Amino acid sequence: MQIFVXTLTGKTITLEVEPSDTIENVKAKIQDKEGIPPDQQRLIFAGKQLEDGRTLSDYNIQKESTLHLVLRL
Amino acid sequence: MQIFVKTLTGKTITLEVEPSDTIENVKAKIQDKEGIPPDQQRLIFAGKQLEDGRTLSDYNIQKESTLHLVLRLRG
Ligand SMILES: [Zn+2]
Ligand SMILES: [Zn+2]
Ligand SMILES: [Zn+2]
Ligand SMILES: [Zn+2]
Ligand SMILES: [Zn+2]
Ligand SMILES: [Zn+2]
Ligand SMILES: [Zn+2]
Ligand SMILES: [Zn+2]
Repeated sequence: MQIFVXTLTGKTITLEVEPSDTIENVKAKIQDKEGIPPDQQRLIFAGKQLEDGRTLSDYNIQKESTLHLVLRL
Repeated sequence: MQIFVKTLTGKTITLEVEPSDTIENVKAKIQDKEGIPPDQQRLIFAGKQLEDGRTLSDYNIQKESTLHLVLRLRG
C-alpha cells in the first residue's frame, strides 16, 4: 500500500503502511525511516490530530491518501 | 482568567490568559501545552480569524470563552 507524509518544509516522504496499522505504528515507521522519536511527532489528517492506538482505517485513510501528517515536537 | 480552545484532536484544552494578552502570546501558550509552533497555528473566534499583535480584549473576549483552532499548512 502507500501513503504520503508531509512535513513543515514541504518535504514529502512515502511510507509502506499497514491497513489497520495503529498510529503508534506509523510513528515507528517514520523513525525507522528518518529517525525522529515517536514521542516527538504528532500526526494530523484532514484537520484532525490522530491519536496512537487508533488505526488508519479508524480514520478512513486509503492508499494514495495524504497524511500531512505532519510534524511534531 | 480562563479561556477555552478547541483542539485539532478535539478534546477541549484550557488556557490561563490575561485580558490584554496578544495573540502571538496565546500561540506561545499553546506551544507550551501541545508543542505546536505558533507559526503553524491559526486561531479563530466567533467566525473571525484573530491576528497576532491584537489582544484578547481588542476582540471582545472574556471568561470561559472558547477559540477553536487549526493549522496554517503554509507549504
Ligand atoms: Zn524518547
Ligand atoms: Zn504518541
Ligand atoms: Zn490537507
Ligand atoms: Zn477501532
Ligand atoms: Zn500579567
Ligand atoms: Zn513556557
Ligand atoms: Zn505568527
Ligand atoms: Zn492593540
